[PDB]
Amino acid sequence: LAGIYLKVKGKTTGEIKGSHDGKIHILAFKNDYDMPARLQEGLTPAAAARGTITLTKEMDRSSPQFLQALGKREMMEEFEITIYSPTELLFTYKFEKVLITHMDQYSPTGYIEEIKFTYSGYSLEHAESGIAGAANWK
Amino acid sequence: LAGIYLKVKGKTTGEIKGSHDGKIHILAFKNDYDMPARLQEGLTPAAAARGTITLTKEMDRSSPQFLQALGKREMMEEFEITIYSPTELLFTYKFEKVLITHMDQYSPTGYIEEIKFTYSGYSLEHAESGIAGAANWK
Amino acid sequence: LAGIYLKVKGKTTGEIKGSHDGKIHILAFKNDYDMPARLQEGLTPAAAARGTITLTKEMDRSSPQFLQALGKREMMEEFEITIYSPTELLFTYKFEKVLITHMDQYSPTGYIEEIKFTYSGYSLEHAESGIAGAANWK
Amino acid sequence: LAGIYLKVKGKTTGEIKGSHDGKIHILAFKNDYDMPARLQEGLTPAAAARGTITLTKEMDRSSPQFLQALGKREMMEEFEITIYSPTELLFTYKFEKVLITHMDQYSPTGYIEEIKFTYSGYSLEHAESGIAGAANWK
Amino acid sequence: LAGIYLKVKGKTTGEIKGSHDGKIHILAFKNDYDMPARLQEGLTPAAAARGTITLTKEMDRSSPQFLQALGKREMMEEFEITIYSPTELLFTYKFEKVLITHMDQYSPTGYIEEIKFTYSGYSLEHAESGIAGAANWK
Amino acid sequence: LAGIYLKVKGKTTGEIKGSHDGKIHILAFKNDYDMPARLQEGLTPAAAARGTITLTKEMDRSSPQFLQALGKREMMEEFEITIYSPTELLFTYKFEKVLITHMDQYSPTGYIEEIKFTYSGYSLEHAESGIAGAANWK
Repeated sequence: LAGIYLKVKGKTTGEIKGSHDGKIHILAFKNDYDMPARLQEGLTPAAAARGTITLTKEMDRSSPQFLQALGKREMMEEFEITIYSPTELLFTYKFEKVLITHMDQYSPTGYIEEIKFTYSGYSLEHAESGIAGAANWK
Repeated sequence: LAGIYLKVKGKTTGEIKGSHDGKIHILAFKNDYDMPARLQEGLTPAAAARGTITLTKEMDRSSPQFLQALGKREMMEEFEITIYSPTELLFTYKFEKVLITHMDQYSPTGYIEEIKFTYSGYSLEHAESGIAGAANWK
Repeated sequence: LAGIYLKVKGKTTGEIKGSHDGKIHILAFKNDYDMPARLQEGLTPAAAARGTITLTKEMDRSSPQFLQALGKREMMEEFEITIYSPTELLFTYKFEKVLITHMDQYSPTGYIEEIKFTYSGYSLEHAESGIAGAANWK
Repeated sequence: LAGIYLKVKGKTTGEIKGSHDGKIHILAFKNDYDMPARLQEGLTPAAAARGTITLTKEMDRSSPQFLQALGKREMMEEFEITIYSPTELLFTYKFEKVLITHMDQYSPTGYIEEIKFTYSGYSLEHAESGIAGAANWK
Repeated sequence: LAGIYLKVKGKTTGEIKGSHDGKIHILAFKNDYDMPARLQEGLTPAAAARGTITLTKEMDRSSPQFLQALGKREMMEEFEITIYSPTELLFTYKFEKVLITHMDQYSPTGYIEEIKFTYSGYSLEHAESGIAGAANWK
Repeated sequence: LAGIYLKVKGKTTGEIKGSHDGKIHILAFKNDYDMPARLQEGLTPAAAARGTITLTKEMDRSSPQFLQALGKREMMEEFEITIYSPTELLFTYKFEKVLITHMDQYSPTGYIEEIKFTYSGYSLEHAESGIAGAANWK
């Protein structure tokens, strides 16, 4: 089925699922990555950069798991986003050193949450072509 | 009946009710929880974090009670939110060390108030599944 | 008649009226009260808090009186808001140490003003039930 | 005729008129007056306060006169706003120590300008009733 | 023909034209002029003030010329805006010591640019009446 | 075909293409260039200035390549934007010392990304006329 799916396992919680077997349906995503134009003398690109990905999802059985990880600073052991479109896989993201840094959960005004994850290493792969990019990986 | 309900008791005021017996009908909620990506050396997660929950409700007989607690820094002894949806219980939140930190009460432009509560320990439980998360609890 | 009414007397000006006899019809109100989560060591709640109430009203014969009080830092000797709804009294607010801190008066774009009052002590009373709250009073 | 009119004379320019004889038709006004809740020890109310009135008007023959006064810091010798409504005079404002502090002139997106005036002394008078207020006057 | 026209010559580039012969059709303008209420002791009005005029225009053959002047800090030798309305000349602006300080060029979302010019001396003249104002001129 | 096209090669990645042969179709662009009015004593125009161009595009096979370059601070060896309109070439931009400084990639709320590039030298050329501008080039 078409759309955005997350495959995630916490370092202490283990596999986090919703109700693409084992994957959580994501309603929307925004990957935001910032690099200053001027690199501080002697500073690594990675330390200068800020990568965050915000996932919007229906509140579900994973919602307690994410909420706990946030407060306990639990790292995600596995974090992979796969995007399907008309049928076929389009994009695969993978992220390393993933920490949850913000959650908002809210009612209608169904129940929705926005979860923001900060990461270090990343990978994006265009499936049809096989072109991939990665930085700060392993 | 479907929707968001609060069960609350003040440490000095005692049980706070409106007109789900003993529970206050809440129109909307937003649970906002922030964790810095970089943890200050020697700082607890809890001290780095900020958890707030904002409740929107019709002004009612509890409105004076909340307004007083706010000005007197009265802690909530009990603070539990239960969310029902089509029929059935979906989610239970519990919060510890609950202090009211902001209120806005206002006319049409019926009478509505937004109440913001800061907390320390929290719990969220997905009812159907029993999956729960908690941090900084007791 | 239904709506929001103010009963106000200045310490030097005396009773301030418009054209609920002696009360000023208010179009809208917003009571905003802020309490920091962390209380500075040795600081009173009252000094940490900020209470303001903003009243929206048609410009009228009281408009010069409020405008003068603002510039002269005249305290309100009496300041009571009463809210009526369908018929019956709903809520009574009373405020102490009331100073006007901001006015905006403006044309259509009838003549309207927004008046912001800062206070110390406050009271809110739910009429039907008699439940009341107050802080920093007398 | 109904609406907002300005009567103004510059200290060096003399009488400033448009095409209520001698008065400039104003499209809109906003009188904004701010008083800090806490008065700095030994500070006059007037020095703590900020009064500004913003007038919106069609660009006209007075537009060069206001634009020049702004750049030359020319004080207004006379500055009176009169407001007429259905027929009859409603309100009279008078301002002292009037300096122009901001102009924006702009095309359709007819030709319009917003002019912001800072003042010290002020007066507002409700015509029908004769109730007046003033502060920091002469 | 009605509207806003610019006559401009760069100090090094010479005359800058588009496709009112020799004048560039401007879609919109905003002249923004700021004067602080308090003049720093010993500071000229001109140094305290900030005058900027923002011109919105279709991208055209002048677009490279303005873009270059911006990066090279080239002063405009001539800068005159004339505004025609129903037929007849309404207003003439002239500006001295004109430097381009910001450009945004952008696609539909035809090709449009917003160009912001900072100036020192200025003049505005109401044509029908001949009333003029100027400050900081020559 | 009409619209905005990018021709780009990374210094390490080589040619970056999508699915105007070899050019990437761009949905929208915004070239933003800022020059302070006051040039710091002894500072070059280039160091005072900030030039950025933001490109909006469908996520595609180039998306991994741009995302990697961003994190690795890879400079673009070639960066040329060409704009076609009704049929014919309108504008050519060229940029030097191009670094990617920000990306946002996001879902519908197809898959879209906004990519912000900072540059030093630039050129813009109006094709029909041949008028060109450039600063800080080679």
